[PDB]
Amino acid sequence: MERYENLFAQLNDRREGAFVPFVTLGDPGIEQSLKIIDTLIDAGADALELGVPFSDPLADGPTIQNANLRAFAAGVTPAQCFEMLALIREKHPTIPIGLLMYANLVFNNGIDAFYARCEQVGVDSVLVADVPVEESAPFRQAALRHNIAPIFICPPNADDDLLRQVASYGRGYTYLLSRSGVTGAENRGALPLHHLIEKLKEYHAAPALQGFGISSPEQVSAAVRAGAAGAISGSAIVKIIEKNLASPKQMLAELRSFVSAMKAASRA
Amino acid sequence: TTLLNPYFGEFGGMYVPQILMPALNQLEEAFVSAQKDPEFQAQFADLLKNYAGRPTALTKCQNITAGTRTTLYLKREDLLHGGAHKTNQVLGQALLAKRMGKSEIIAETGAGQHGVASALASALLGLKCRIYMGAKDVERQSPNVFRMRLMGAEVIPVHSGSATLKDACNEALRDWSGSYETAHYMLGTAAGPHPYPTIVREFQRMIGEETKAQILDKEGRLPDAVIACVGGGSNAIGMFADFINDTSVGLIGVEPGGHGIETGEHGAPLKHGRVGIYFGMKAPMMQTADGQIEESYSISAGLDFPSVGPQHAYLNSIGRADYVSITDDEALEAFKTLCRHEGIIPALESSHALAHALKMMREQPEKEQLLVVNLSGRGDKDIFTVHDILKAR
Ligand SMILES: O=P(O)(O)OCCNS(=O)(=O)c1ccc(OC(F)(F)F)cc1
Ligand SMILES: *Cc1c(COP(=O)(O)O)cnc(C)c1O
Ligand SMILES: [Cl-]
Ligand SMILES: [Cl-]
Ligand SMILES: [Cl-]
Ligand SMILES: [Cl-]
Ligand SMILES: [Cl-]
Ligand SMILES: [Cl-]
Ligand SMILES: [Cs+]
Ligand SMILES: [Cs+]
Ligand SMILES: [Cs+]
Ligand SMILES: [Cs+]
Repeated sequence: MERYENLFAQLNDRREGAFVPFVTLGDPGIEQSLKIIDTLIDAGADALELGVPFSDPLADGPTIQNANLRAFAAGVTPAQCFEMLALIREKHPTIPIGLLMYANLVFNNGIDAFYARCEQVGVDSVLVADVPVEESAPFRQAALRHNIAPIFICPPNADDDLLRQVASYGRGYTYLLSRSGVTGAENRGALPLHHLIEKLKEYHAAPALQGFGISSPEQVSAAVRAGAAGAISGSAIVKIIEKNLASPKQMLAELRSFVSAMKAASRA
Repeated sequence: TTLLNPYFGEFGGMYVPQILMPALNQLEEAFVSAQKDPEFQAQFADLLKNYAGRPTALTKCQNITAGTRTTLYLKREDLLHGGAHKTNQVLGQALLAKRMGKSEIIAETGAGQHGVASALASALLGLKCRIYMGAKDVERQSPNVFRMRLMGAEVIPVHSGSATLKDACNEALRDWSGSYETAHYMLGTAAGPHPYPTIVREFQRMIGEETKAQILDKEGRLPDAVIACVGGGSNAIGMFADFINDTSVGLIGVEPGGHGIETGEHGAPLKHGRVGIYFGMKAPMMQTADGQIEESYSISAGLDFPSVGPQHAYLNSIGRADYVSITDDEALEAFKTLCRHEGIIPALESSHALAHALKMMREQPEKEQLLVVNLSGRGDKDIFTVHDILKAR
């Protein structure tokens, strides 16, 4: 499919940025997670980034560490995640769905088989957090064989060689890291380096989404103004889940309010 | 792009977030430069000799082998400052940190020995040391935690995941991903992303180099086999390295068999796990059917790393080294035997290697064989563990 390409074309037509929330699949349980995701979409999410619970999420700060732990407490497995993904796609045909994976979960049962399952359930992209471009070959090849976009990370200090590699090898979107370190709303990143955004465009990279530490509308607006196609927010969303575990109704209300505000910031 | 090969056959690699790749490249460059620098080599050798106490003895153990055709020597890493081989490579890594202009050290530890080694090297060499340790390990390793704190290190409990070594490993890498401009990650074994398996081997290889010189001096020939326990693989690769090209010399690595391989309660991923990708490397690991990382179990707290260095996986694959396992009960018997017959209290980790040597001897007592066991550490730390087991006997 061409879900990201179609989304970006439509957003471009409207002089609009993308707002893309991240959540952990099955946090705090399968049924609530499904309702969370439907709420994010109804409130204006343009695409989703969805984490499969992993025992050792070494690119994630405490907020998302705790999301993984909550999903495990609910007995969430990769198999159940794929079941969830199939249902999400069945409800929502056009929204781009990206997975946030760690390498072992992709490699476990065979790399090719992993990407084939992604294709079967209608996933659009996979970002494997602990696979740098240097190690990416079997992952990106399997992704492309199964019509999945492999997502690559462009760090703030990316040199020319890395920009060219990320531009050539990636599809769907280019992940523009706002800063070093791990995920977390407590740590704000920088303005998208204009130099990086411009070089990526020069090299015909997939459109850039800025992520890490994006927790406020002002940051979404700034990302788009700097020339990114949009922004990803994870910890700020997951914190609302964490805060409202005891009240599913208040949880959904606050998620809706937050996503609405963040999406509003992306509009022309 | 790298200066050195990040792989040993199919195993190894650099499976870290993109943000950490410059840190690994910087470290590799600094290492390659240091290895060619006679001044670095002299500083390292000076610390090893005058601070750590190298060379370590090679002890012939006559009482243990009486009445058989086995000759057994122990390489006495138990006599190194700190009480284990870990001191060798932390001094080297501390000097690399200084070479790169870094003033801060991050380290992970499970049972605490690497934390203590990191703390002592940092105290000596003027580095600020922070150590991540799973909260369950903190609780059960109060002696080592106090040692680290006495030597001025900050010990940071890790409460995520299983609150054990793998979780501390993750936390060290999370920290480094944000702090690499000022801090060096002093990884504790011959594992993790390139260049660490290479660096740790090269900074432990004096074990085998000395053993070779010492055995030639005493016996006039190379050993028939060298035997070492395998947690993450540092003491074993340090013993093996200088013998790899001596094809007549057997290399035997001993993983912990815990309660028995068949129980699933063990720490022997090289022979009984499944290849995965974790902690920066492709290697055999302890993992669920679904690919979640699991703990290693052994009576010995130090053999808790849930994977194995990629060079060991490679040496196994090509048949250059052989890997076996030893159960808790076998290790305990070897511990008691060495105490009583040689007056040496071995680490329970090292007792796995000794147990396998004792088996080689006892199974075939008329086989002429010259064996060296790497006695990776002393067992003072283990006397109550052994007490509490024999109290329930
Ligand atoms: O808003 P925050 O700070 O929680 O950041 C959201 C991150 N969620 S994600 O799936 O985009 C994401 C993207 C990349 C990650 O690591 C990597 F860069 F190494 F690949 C981890 C998570
Ligand atoms: C930590 C430890 C080991 C295991 O680590 P390796 O990296 O496999 O050497 C073995 N012996 C002792 C005494 C230890 O402290
Ligand atoms: Cl090219
Ligand atoms: Cl708010
Ligand atoms: Cl006898
Ligand atoms: Cl568990
Ligand atoms: Cl097997
Ligand atoms: Cl045999
Ligand atoms: Cs705006
Ligand atoms: Cs003998
Ligand atoms: Cs031999
Ligand atoms: Cs092991």
